[PDB]
Amino acid sequence: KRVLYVGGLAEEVDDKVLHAAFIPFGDITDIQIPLDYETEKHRGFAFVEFELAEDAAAAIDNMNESELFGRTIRVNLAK
Amino acid sequence: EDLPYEEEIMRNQFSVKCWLRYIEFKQGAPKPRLNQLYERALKLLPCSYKLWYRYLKARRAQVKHRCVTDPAYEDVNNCHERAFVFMHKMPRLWLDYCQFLMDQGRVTHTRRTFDRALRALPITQHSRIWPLYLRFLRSHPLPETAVRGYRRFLKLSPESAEEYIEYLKSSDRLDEAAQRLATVVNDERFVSKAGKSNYQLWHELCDLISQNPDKVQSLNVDAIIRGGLTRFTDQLGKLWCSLADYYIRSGHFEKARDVYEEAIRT
Amino acid sequence: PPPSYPNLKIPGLNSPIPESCSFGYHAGGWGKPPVDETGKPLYGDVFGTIDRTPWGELE
Amino acid sequence: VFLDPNQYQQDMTNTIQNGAEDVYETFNIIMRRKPKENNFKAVLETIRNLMNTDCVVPDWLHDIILGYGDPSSAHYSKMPNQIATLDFNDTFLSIEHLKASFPGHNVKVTVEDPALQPFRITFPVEAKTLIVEPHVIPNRGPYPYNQPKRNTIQFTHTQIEAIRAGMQPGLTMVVGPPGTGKTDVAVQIISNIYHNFPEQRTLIVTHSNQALNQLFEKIMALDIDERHLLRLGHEELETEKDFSRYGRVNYVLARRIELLEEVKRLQKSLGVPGDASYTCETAGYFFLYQVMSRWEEYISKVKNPDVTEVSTFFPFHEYFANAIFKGRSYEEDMEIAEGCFRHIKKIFTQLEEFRASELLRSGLDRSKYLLVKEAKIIAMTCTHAALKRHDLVKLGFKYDNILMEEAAQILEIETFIPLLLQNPQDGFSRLKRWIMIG
Amino acid sequence: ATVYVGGLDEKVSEPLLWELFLQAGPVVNTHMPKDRVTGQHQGYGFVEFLSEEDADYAIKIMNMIKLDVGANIFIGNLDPEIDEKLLYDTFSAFGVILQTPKIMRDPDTGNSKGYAFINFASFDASDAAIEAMNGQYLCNRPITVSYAFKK
Repeated sequence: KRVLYVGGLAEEVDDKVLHAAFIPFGDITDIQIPLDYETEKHRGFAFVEFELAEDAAAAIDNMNESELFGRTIRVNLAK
Repeated sequence: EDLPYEEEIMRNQFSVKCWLRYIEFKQGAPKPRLNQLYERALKLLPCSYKLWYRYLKARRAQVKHRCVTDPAYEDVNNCHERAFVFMHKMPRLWLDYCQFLMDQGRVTHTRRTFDRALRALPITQHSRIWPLYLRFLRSHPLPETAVRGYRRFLKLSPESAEEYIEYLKSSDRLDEAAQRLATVVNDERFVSKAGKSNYQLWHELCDLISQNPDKVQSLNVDAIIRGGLTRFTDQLGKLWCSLADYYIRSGHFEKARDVYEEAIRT
Repeated sequence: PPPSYPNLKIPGLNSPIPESCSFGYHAGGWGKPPVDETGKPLYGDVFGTIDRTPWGELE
Repeated sequence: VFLDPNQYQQDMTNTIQNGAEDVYETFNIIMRRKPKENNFKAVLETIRNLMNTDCVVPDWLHDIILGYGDPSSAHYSKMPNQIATLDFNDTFLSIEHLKASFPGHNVKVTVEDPALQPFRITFPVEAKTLIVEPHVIPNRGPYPYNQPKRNTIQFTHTQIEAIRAGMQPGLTMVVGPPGTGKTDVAVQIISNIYHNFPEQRTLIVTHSNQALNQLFEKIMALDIDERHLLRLGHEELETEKDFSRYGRVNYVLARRIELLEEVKRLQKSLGVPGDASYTCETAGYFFLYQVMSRWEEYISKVKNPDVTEVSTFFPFHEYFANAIFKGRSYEEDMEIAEGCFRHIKKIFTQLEEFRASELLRSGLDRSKYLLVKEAKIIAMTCTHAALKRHDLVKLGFKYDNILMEEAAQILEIETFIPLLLQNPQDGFSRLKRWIMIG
Repeated sequence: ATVYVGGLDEKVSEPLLWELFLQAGPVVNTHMPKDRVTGQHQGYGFVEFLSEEDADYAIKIMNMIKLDVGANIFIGNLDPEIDEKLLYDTFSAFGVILQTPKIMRDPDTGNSKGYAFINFASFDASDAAIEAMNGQYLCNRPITVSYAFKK
């Protein structure tokens, strides 16, 4: 319950932006972003694994329906 | 076990687990050991932020007899050692130190530290500094309107806007209460007024409460009675409020007959 | 637990953390392991502090 | 199209009461005009608004504008908030020029050494003596090219009095004959105001684009950072640099790229591992983590003292290897290290100021952020100001000093319209100085 | 000893009821002697734990276990960490629920901001429930309930 899925990411949203935007809730363990090798861009979604499940739950509470790159994203438990 | 602890840390200085075990094993910790572990972890690797913050909180809990003079400086120094670590523990310790140590003089430094953490702007720290600012303004309401403006001009929040409006309405007569009343009766969108209420009459009620005896600049009758006369949609509610506003606004030598003629028409 | 039965300990409430449990007060944790004001738990420990081969057997 | 609500109301009332025909149903022709000659409605709307607000002008300026009272109530000598000691560093080129700029003043220097005569002038308030203090501008790094330029125009005593009146609070009127150096005195006053007050904002008002181009060309020769200057207009470029919003946005982006590259190079020279490219926020974090910490440690080491250890403890030798210490005296090495740290702090401050360019993706938002906070001197015309005064007041543009040229070519309403380009400050007008040259 | 199994769930079988009775203490009787017609659970049952304090603490524990003239009550400071059936059972201790608790959650995400409204059986039912839970202990954010507004 430390890994959460975050979708609706603007094309400019990157791993550094995700680390900066999720770091406030607690240390992050990993960031995985599916990309399409033919285009070199992401598919609009990613998975962030935070160190703490409580920090992931707080980040889910505070980030779901939030604004990032001008657009609303989705945050939830990944599995 | 101090000598074998050093014998492990001589080859395993980069391992902080041995350092935490050595700190736990000696149950007299901060005679040489708090400073030694701090020096070793601060000269060895720029990591172990959570363990360093936990150790700083533990030392603050241990040296809290003389509440905070040297422990406060130690926690502040360890917090400044965090270069760009915008976590949820270093701002928390900074707020705790500003609550225990000297405040509202050094709390400007704590606010600057929160802003430095919020230069990269993840929305976790301002949502904790603005409530902390409102709770710290419980003895002097000088920066409360400023934090309210920094939150309302940097965050769209209806519940926080209503709390700040009640905060400025907790003033003498119209000290920023008129500004919040005008910003709440403006109603450009439809999400802010619908935050903690949905009646389409609270804005008229606030305009009538502004039309009450106060010490605003003028705010006499114009917008409030204008709106209450065009889109009243409430029987004897806007009419009586408008009659009273023309009754006692300032002297009302001619506005009294104004209210009388208004009652004669409607 | 039980006033005159009690011989049951609850896991995470009177027993220790089940494998990899989580302390916290939201939905999904273990909360405050019930303890006295002096630190001793409600009971037990809510926090937590040969060759059996048969001789004749078929292949 | 939007129709006049008052005129539409009059037409509807006439049709309803007097049986008139529908005026809105008889239009058969629509006429357009030149946009440069079709600003009458905008000026009239600015007039109606500035007549509907409280018109909070300076308390020493209301009576003056009204045409009555003491005409000298706005001078610098009659202002109670007059500054005693003022830094005119780059105004005077030499001590003889400084003394000769005040024939009726006796100059008393705080140092006797003729090799010791940047000058600050303190005025009394017997009483015709000016206290002149020479100063040394702080070192700005190991780069000799980074030394700030200085104005070379040998101002006369009248120009010196005009610049002094401009540097002092109040209303300052400059009557300049053709070729009297009006642009020179204006540029000197603006530079002195920016240098003595870095927390203030200067609004430059011109009548045409030529005066603005000349003022920008004159400023370009002085020690003015281009990141704080802004040019408004709704035109053919006349300057060697782009002072418009878009030119400033491109320059801010290019300087931010250069600052990120320099921060990466400094990190590599300090031995911090990591191939990640840095942004403004990460640049500030890395600064406050490594550079501020190392500077504090070196300062506790050498400022709490040998000439050799001052360089042995320098944490930016590899960072300054492309450019430090002389080993002559302790003071000199300390000043050189302080200058290197000042250059690094300038890099960090420029990065922190430019981070807004990553905070706002649109160019218009970047221009608004630069005009509202980042810029310290914003220039424009009287017409552009009269057209966009509402936009300025709504966005929150603020200013402390106002400098206007060609005021003898601006209409009265076109001179009053610049004085209300922002809201009052807690019941008082924020304007501190009003200089008009013409 | 005798405990009222209130909001007694229909299909929540007396077998697992008695297994929870044991997993709490003296499982001596689990009974919901139902309607002589239906067979399903009759909303209140008798659970005997042959020790009084056993039944007392077992009750404190197995409470909140997740088993139109305006009879709708507004319930805010709401616990977002609940499920539908459990919330309905908790609300139904003082009456039926003619509409399960509709939680006024934001639609951008799917996580609530802390309010709801619930159609109970009676207005006196909403009264009693909102009274016993006025400010009282909700899951994480304490409850605050009363008669509901109309939209």
